[PDB]
Amino acid sequence: QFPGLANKTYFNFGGQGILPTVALEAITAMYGYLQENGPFSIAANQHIQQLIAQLRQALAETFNVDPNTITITDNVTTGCDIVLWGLDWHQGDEILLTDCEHPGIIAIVQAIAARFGITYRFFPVAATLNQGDAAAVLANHLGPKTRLVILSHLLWNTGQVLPLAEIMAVCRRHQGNYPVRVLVDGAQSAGSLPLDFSRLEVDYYAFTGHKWFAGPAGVGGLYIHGDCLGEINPTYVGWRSITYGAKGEPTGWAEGGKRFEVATSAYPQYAGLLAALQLHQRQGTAEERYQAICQRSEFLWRGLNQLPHVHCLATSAPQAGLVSFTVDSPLGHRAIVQKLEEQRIYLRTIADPDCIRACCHYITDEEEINHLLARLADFGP
Amino acid sequence: QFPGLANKTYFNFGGQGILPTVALEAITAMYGYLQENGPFSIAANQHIQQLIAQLRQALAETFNVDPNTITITDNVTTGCDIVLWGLDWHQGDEILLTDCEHPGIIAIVQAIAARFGITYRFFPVAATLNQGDAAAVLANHLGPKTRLVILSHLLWNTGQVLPLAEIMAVCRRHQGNYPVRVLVDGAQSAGSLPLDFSRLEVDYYAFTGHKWFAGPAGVGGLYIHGDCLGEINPTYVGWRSITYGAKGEPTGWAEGGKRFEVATSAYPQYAGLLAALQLHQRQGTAEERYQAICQRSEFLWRGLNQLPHVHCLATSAPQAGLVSFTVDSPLGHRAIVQKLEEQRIYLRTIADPDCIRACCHYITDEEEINHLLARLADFGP
Ligand SMILES: *Cc1c(COP(=O)(O)O)cnc(C)c1O
Ligand SMILES: *Cc1c(COP(=O)(O)O)cnc(C)c1O
Ligand SMILES: [K+]
Ligand SMILES: [K+]
Repeated sequence: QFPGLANKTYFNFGGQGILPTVALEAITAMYGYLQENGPFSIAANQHIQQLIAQLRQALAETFNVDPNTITITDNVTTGCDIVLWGLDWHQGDEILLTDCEHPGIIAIVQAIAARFGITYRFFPVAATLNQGDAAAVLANHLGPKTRLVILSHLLWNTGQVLPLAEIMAVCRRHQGNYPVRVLVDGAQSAGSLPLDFSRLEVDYYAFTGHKWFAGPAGVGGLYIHGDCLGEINPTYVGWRSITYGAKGEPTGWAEGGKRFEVATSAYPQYAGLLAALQLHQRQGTAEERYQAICQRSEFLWRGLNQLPHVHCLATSAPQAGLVSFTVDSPLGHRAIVQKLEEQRIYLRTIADPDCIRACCHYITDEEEINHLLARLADFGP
Repeated sequence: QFPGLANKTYFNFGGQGILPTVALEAITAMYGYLQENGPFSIAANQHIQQLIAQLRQALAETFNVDPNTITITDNVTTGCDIVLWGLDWHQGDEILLTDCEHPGIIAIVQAIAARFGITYRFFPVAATLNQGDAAAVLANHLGPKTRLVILSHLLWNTGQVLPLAEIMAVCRRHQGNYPVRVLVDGAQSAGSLPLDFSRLEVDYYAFTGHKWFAGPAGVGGLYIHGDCLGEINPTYVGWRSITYGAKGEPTGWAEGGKRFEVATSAYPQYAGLLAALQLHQRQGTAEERYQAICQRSEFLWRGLNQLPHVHCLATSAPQAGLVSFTVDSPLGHRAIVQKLEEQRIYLRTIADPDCIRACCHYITDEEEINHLLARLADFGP
């Protein structure tokens, strides 16, 4: 089902997932349906709306929530933009971010700091990979003017799974000027960690379909708890954001998460993500998949611990699919990732901390891991 | 080149254009390249950057401007959102829009009005299709606090091509608290009218690739004149919006239009738009295609004038590919458009004014028009 795995040794699922055949087929089929019936017509427009509804519903079931809490976007970042720009920011309001957030999210925060006179600071979580408590660290920085905390559930650089429940509790418990809310960047967590927003209390959770869920680049989504929807004012809007009157005039916002959806999107892509989501559900529960992922990452991590010139950032087994490490070599990590790609082995260079990252998915096998280990063994001081 | 045309009588290019074979081949080829070489890898990441540059350059050439003035988006609306959310609004600032604008664009204006305390007022252009002067109407509405004027170069409802150069002169001649700027919604104009932004002076021009350009749904763009770039602050941003520091940290805004590009997008669809753009240039110059479009629209317009129960809104030949008309019948335009679709004849119901719209492209032929005419003859009072 994942053709792309053959003839390469892929560990970059956290960059982009390998697109399954069923997903490509659905994308191709959707273009065919539009050619045959439209592309712009009563039949085609209806089919597109039915497809959007099917995808919204599939995402809702994925996280065990009502479809009205799901917004379809193009990527992780957009979800973050929706939440951040939607909040009614007042000068001096404060935003706390872990020191392991994505450059693009930081950039939104900076744009918002400059726009509403808000402030932001980082709390050190990187250092808690092997010790400490990121929740305790957060508390330590929580203030009276803190309004929003931004954190990645699974860190893209170190592979740490942040203690989300305790960080939420720490946040509820807090008594300040604002009820502290938490925007979660789920780029790495969604599709790898089992996520249930019924059993797990979340405020905002942005994710994408193109990484661990293995859908095509260009389709992602955003979860907003019903109790937080009101606080989020639509910002980028368009014809998909509203309801219409008798003369075709705007008459209010569309139902639930639809108000944050803009206008024409690559619909066939939606069918691709739908197919990819349905495939993963065909392969055991989220929990069984997560355990499969950890068994692969621990096997790789254990393998790396045995190589004399490789040093894993994690001193205990990885809590998810991300395994970061450094290599003792004059070459530098970029040259090593490049040479590895020369041999059709795909890993990623991490900018901070300066290291290399490997992603193991439930479709990764030991043979691919042993291959990586054999070629990594070639580097040294 | 446009397989979708056979076996239907399509007049809905203004809704979505028929996708040419070369575009579907480029889309498919891009998924294949990602499968073979990535999808996330040095080779794949470079191939995508090269693709984005090629598309940005082809758009730049289409409008005869420098690539730095072009932002790639997913649709017309996003271009309007970028400009509107980026201007430094102050309470009391006023926006004028024609009474023929898209409901989605009015929705952004109301959100801005609500967020920055600006005000908006409509000016009547719909009634200027056959008489009067849209620029003069705008002159009679310009005020002391007028900062921006929003208008569609080609009206999606009546098919009128507004006198843009004259409107620009009017705005530039006006003396008030602000240099009056103009945001053009080019959803119908781009890809049908020949547009040269070095000959035609323009401030902000939003467009999409999925209508007259015949690209796939999900890719569009925005033009911003070099002297206005400084006035548009980035709003929705992400990793594609910035320049980077030695440690992977954000250090500024990316060059030119890139500052308004966010994050992961439907890259194979970009190759699709690129191939469609190239196909049109191979058919003839923008001017030749425009003349062919008008030849078709006038032939259609003429035929409709001969039918006793059909009444074209335009009393002189259409200035572009859009031909709107009403039908004297107890059925109602929506029911008529549905009956036509049942016969695989594709038109669009217009909410205001209450009419039907047909779109003729350079690929439309006489047999299709005559067949449409044949079927409309059946409706009567
Ligand atoms: C991939 C990634 C993003 C960016 O994702 P897009 O889908 O391109 O927005 C954001 N954050 C983290 C932590 C990532 O790993
Ligand atoms: C079609 C259309 C739009 C909407 O285009 P999207 O690409 O879906 O944003 C906006 N304005 C006019 C005048 C249109 O005809
Ligand atoms: K080791
Ligand atoms: K007539």
